[PDB]
This record gives sequence, C-alpha cells and structure tokens, in this order.
Amino acid sequence: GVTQTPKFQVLKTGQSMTLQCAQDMNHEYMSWYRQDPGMGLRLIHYSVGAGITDQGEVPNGYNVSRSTTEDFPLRLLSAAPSQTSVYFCASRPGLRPEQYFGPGTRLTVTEDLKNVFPPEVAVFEPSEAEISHTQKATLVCLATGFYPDHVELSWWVNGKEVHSGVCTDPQPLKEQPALNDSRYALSSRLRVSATFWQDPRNHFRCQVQFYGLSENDEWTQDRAKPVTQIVSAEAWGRAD
Amino acid sequence: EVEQNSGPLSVPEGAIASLNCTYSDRGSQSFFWYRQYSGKSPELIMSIYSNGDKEDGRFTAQLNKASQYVSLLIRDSQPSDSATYLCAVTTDSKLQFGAGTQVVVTPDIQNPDPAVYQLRDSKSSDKSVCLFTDFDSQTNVSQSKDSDVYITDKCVLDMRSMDFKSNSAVAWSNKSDFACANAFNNSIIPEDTFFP
Amino acid sequence: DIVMTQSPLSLPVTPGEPASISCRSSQRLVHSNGNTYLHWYLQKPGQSPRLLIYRVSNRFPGVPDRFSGSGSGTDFTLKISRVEAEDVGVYYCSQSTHVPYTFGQGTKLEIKRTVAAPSVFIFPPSDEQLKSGTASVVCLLNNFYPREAKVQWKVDNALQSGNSQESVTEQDSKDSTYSLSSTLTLSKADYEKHKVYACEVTHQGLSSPVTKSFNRG
Amino acid sequence: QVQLVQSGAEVKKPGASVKVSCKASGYTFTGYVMHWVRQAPGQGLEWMGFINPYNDDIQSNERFRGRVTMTRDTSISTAYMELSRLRSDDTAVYYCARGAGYNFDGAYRFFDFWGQGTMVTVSSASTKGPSVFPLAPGTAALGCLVKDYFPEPVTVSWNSGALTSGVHTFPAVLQSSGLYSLSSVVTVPSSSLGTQTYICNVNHKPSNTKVDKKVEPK
Ligand SMILES: [Cl-]
Ligand SMILES: [Cl-]
Ligand SMILES: [Zn+2]
Ligand SMILES: [Zn+2]
Ligand SMILES: [Zn+2]
Repeated sequence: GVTQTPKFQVLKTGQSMTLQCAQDMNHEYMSWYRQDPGMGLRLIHYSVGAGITDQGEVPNGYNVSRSTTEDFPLRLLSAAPSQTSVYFCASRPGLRPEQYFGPGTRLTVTEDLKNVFPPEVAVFEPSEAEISHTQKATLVCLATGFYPDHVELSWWVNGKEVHSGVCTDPQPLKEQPALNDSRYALSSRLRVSATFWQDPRNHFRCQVQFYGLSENDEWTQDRAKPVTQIVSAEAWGRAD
Repeated sequence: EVEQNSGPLSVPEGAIASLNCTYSDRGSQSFFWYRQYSGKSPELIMSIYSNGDKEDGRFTAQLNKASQYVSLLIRDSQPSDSATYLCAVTTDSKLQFGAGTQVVVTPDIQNPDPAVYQLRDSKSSDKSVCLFTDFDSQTNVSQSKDSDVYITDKCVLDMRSMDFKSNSAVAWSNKSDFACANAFNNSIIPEDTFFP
Repeated sequence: DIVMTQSPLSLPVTPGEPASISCRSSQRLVHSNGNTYLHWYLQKPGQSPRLLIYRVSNRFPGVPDRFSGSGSGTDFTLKISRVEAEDVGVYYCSQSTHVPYTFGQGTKLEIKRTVAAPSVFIFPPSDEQLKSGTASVVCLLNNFYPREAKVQWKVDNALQSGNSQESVTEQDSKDSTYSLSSTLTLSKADYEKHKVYACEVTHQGLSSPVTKSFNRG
Repeated sequence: QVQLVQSGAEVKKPGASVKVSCKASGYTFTGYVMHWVRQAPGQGLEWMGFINPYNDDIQSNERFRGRVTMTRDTSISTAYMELSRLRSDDTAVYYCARGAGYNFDGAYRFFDFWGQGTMVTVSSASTKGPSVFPLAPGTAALGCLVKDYFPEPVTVSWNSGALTSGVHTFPAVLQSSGLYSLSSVVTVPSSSLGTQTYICNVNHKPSNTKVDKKVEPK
C-alpha cells in the first residue's frame, strides 16, 4: 500500500534530504507527519490531489511536491537537530474516510558525522545452572556503542530467521544518559529447550543491521567509515 | 482536539484493557483506533460511525456522539497487545489524533522460579551478562543507579510451541566490583531468587 | 629526530601551470598500526597553517581537488594540478608517526604575473602628531609587480638618507601584486623649515620615475 | 562553529614564565587532543607537545622537557601551555592546534583547527602602547599610522570589520628607538569621501590599548 524510503537516515546539520513516499491505492489525499515523544503526531504538510499542496501544523523547514498521484516526497531544506524524529507518510482516499500510514523513517540530524559508531555485537551462551534447573537455555545478545539508534536486531537459527522464544528491548539504553550524542546499547534473548541447545549441529546467530554513512561520504578518522552494515555474533550448540 | 486517558495502563493477561477518547468537534462523523508497536508504524485496527458497540475479535469499540466519547476495550488481553493505542477523529472525506495511550499487558506467570544466572560470551569467558529470569509480573526491575552498570527492563519471551512465557532482565558492567549477586540490588527481588 | 627536507624552498609558477613540492624524510614513516602519518599544511600570509593532505594521499574535506599527494618510504610529493592565485603561501610537509612531530623548512609558492606599475600616494603628517613634536610623511605604492621597487625621499629637492624606513606586504591572494609603505621621520622643528616633500618611485612598470609631492611645513 | 580562542600577546623578561591559554567552542572539548606548535619570526613550525583533556595524557618534544607544562581545565574548556626559563630564541607565535581524531581515534596525529596564535616576545624592554594618527585622504587612499609601540603585534580593522576590500596592513618596522611602527591603508571610491565614514580600529593587547580613529579628508 503506502511505501516509504529510506527506513532510516543519519544527516549532518545543514544537509538536504528527500524522504520518498509512494502509494498504489489511487488515493487523492496524502500527508506527512512527524512523531515526537512529548507531543504525538503533528501534521507537516498535506496534498488533497495531484498539483495541490498545503501547509500543515509544523511546515517550517520542509517542502512537499505532488506532480503525480502515486508519489508525495518530503524535502528537508536544511537539516537541523530539531528535525530528529520519526516521519510518517499517510494516504487517504479523499472522495471511505480511513487513513493508512507508511512504515516510517527514523531520522537523526547530528552536528557532525564523527558521532556515528556501528554496534559491537556479542552472544552470551546459556548458563549450566539454568540448563539443569529449568531444562531451558537462554542465549543473550548485546549490541553496544552504536550511534544513531538506527538498528534492527534479528535472531537466526540454522540459517532461518526465528521469532518464537525471543524478546528484544523495546527501547535501547543510553550509555552516557547525561549526553545528547550518547551512544546506545540494546539486549535480546532467545530461549530454547536444553535438548535443542545441547545438539552441536544447531547454529545460533544474532544479527544487527546498522544504518549509518554511505560509501560516498567523506571520512577523516583512522577507524573504518561507519557505513550501513550488518554486525553479527554466533554460538554453536554444545553437549556439555 | 482529541484527548485520551493518560499514562501507561498495566493490564494482567486475561483481563480487559479499557481505552477512552473524548473529542471537541461535535460535528465529527468518523472515529478510529490505531495500534502502534514500539519502533513500528500506526495500524488501523477499528472504525466506528454510529452510536453503539462494534466488535471485531477481542476488540470492542463504543461510540456515544452525544457525550463526544469513543472507547476501545481489548478483551482477554495478551502480552501481544502491549502497544500504544491512538484515537483519530474526523468530520468528512482533517484527521485529528490524540497523544495515544500506552498499554502494557503483563503475562500470567503461574509457575515462577526466580533466578539470576551468569552467561559468558561465546568468544570470551572474561565477558559476561547477568540474567534475572522466571520471576512473576509482580516484580519490577529498577534502572541502573551506577553510570558504569547497565540494566535493561523486564521483557517477555513466548516459546509458542510449548505455550510457555517468561520474564527476564539483563545487567552487565566492566566494573571490577560488578557481580551477578549485586547486579539487581536496586530492585525489589523475591526472597527466594536462586543465585547459583 | 626525523629530519624533514623539502625541495624546492622557493617555487615561482604561473597560474594554470602545474607545480610539485618534494619532501624527503631521514627515516620511513609507516607506524606499527600500518598507517603513514605524513601531511601537508599551507600557511597563508598572516594566518595559521591549514591542513591540505593527510596520511600521504588523502585530501582533507573542503580542499580543492587540484591538490593531491603521493609517495612512500622516504620520498613524498604534493602536486597542484593548475595553480591558482589564492595558492600563494608556504607549504610544509609534516611527520606524525614518531615523536617528536617534525616539519619541513617550508616551500614558498610565488605566483608569476604580468608587470603592474604602482599607484603612488603621499600623506603629510597629521596635525595631532605635529603637536607631539615629530613629523612622519608616508608614501604608499599600491598593488605593483614585481616586488622590486625603489623609493627615494626628497625634501626641498635634497635627497634624504637614514631618516626613512619601509615595509612591503606579502603577495596578494587575488591579484598577485605587492604593496609598499615608506615613512620619512623628521622632528617637527625640522619639518617646519622646508616646503617641498616628495617621494620618487622607480619600478619596472614605470617607464620614468613617478614623483608624488606636496608643499607645506 | 568550532573555534579556538587564545590569550593575547605578552612580553616576558628572560628567565620568566609564560602561560598561553586556548579556549575551545563548538565541540566537546574532552573529545579531541590539543597540540602546541610554535613559529619564530620568519621561521618554520615546531611541534612542542600535546594534552588529551579527557584523561590528562601528555606527550612532549624533548627540546622543551623540563620547561614545558601542559594542563587543562574542562570546566572552562581551556588548555594551557606554560613555558619556563624563557630565552630570546623563545620569541615566537604559539598556536594550539586540534588533533583531528575524535574519542581516541589515531587521526589526532594531524590537525584540523588552529587558534589565532599568541605572540610572545622575550625581552627586558617595557611595554608601550601606540599613538594612532590619521593618514587623511578615480580612487582615494586613506589610512592610519600606528606609531611607537612595544612589543609586537597590533591588530587593525576598518569600520569594525565591515571594510576589507582594498585594505593593506603593512608589516611593522622596528625604529632606532627600539619601538615598532606600522601603517594600515585602504583605497576607496573617491566619490564617497563625504558620504561614508572611515574609522580604523587599532588594538594593542600587550598594553590594553584599544583605539578607534576617525579618518576624514582635509
Ligand atoms: Cl601640508
Ligand atoms: Cl621555529
Ligand atoms: Zn634635511
Ligand atoms: Zn632640514
Ligand atoms: Zn628527556
């Protein structure tokens, strides 16, 4: 239905960016919103039909374009730290009065790109005391020292992505809570029967997709350019 | 304006989550409930247009245009339902949303066996985490008081194949003083917590 | 200490032309981490140095892609594709692999341009300075090229010596010209004994000396 | 806006000490290392040492060990360089230079931002503020004569920095009295001498001299 690209974006203060939005339900009405913790959904701009654009509640710093009915891009003129937010596109028929939202775009605007750090990922193997006591085995995955908070953590068992027996923290922790450009930490758990963990043929992987810089970005640091990448840690089953 | 019931609601598994919403525009004709998981997008779960109840699975939306009131009840609540619920009101084919209401559905832990286990990194035994697990939903975990100690909130996993649910929190630290026995010292832990 | 040597130490170049500055070190500069900390700094006249190229060949953001660096072992080069007027200044190669960090002697890039004659101006002393008992007469030669210029002071047609000082600015980043200021210092009592104060200028751009003068004293 | 603002010029007798301060802005101070580089008149560059304001880690050039002390004050984002037992060949502009590497990155070995320098003269002569005299005016030339000061430098600006095109500020000349003297000139449209006001802002920090001089046609 409603599509949004990119899913995540890190911007440097002053840069321009266009968040793409496209629906295929032949809807006349399209809108953009930003979602912030203390004040929910705030309408930025909206389009009642092809060629018609109108300011919403918070239009300052943004432009919208509506040449065709399918697409409605949101242009950030000159990125500012106050534009760090989650952006949502939404399509409504405008003729059924129901509105459908896009997947969202997590955007972080930083004063400089030297703040962006990819996560370090580690898998912590189940405890023998847990195994004997409960007959279950919990693997823990930790993603640490990442900035911005634009990460997707998945668990993979024997090459297949798994969802059962897993729970990842809904929000990451701040390593330095007093700081604004603090790096983050995220944990996840995957519980399995003791018998499943005890089979050495079973392979467990914790995969963290991080979104950062592009290969085109300039970089002066000795450390590797913190590009968009997957960082993963693994553990094999063990009869012990 | 659209106003919703405040703060996070804590609902035990099996019970009814009760969501309220009052709107200012008396000429409003369309009313909606959206569900939003953390880090995900708002998803339309219910629509109501005329006075009365409207049911769909475990959801029951109620409308009373006279008292400018919309409600959503989530029957037989499951930890799956933990999300933010947004109310949206309109007049004709802008949509006005409320701030939302966070709903937390705590699982029914019938057989708790609280314990704090120590898990070592698959690549390095020097590195470890502390896992507080198998406690019932009546125990809350307090955030880290120390700057170099990291504690995550309780999180519910569901081993769907066995119909088994369990709570757990994770703590870790580079401090030479850090031990799993002192890791959750700021929380009100059950007296019978197993410390292997 | 690692000795850093540059060649040439002075480099005259016409805009549009390429330029190369060589830098040689007494030891190799590959650190134990594998990186080679050899850099190029440009210090424009009256300003702090500015980083151009870091770690042999990497250009610092904002530096025009007309600048590039290469090299290995003990031999390193900085290349300017097409030299621009704004590239005047002193280029230093620097070593950061081993402590203490060391710099080269510096290479003054001088830009060659067409001959420009100076605009000559004279200034009698102010009345406030005369009240203090001294008289400074200033002769300004504005935006000329080359740097070589002769300024002669004449009081009542008598050629002066030992009572004047002068300084020239560095080459201009926009038009590549030099400027010169010369002061003649007399006591107020001596100033008041003469009528004609003149500064006579000779330069390649002038086919005949130019005399700027005023009457009074 | 990253900025490194250093303390003003000073004259110190031989044998005395000097402490140059360098205040940081527009970035997290403890995140980058601060190097000190000196430049004597008409000479090249000499690295002196560095301080990591995060952990107080310092590095030094052996040539200044026993005389140089590098400290920091994270509360006021300032790095200090103190040089003791001052000699004549210590007369130089002293710069603080920021290492390019953030949060312990090795790029600290090369410098991205520099302060404006602090001119230090080693001499047993006395500080003297300058006198400022006008050099009254298709184009007209006007200026200011900043005479009889010690030690160097003096800064000069026109109309508080609003006039920069056509401005030539000449290198100072050491007079036979041991006092410097310099001029600052500007060429402007001759058809503006009655309309636009021309003021030169002279600053001699060593003697806390701040003069604004109106230059008008005779
Ligand atoms: Cl006169
Ligand atoms: Cl030097
Ligand atoms: Zn005479
Ligand atoms: Zn005479
Ligand atoms: Zn030593």
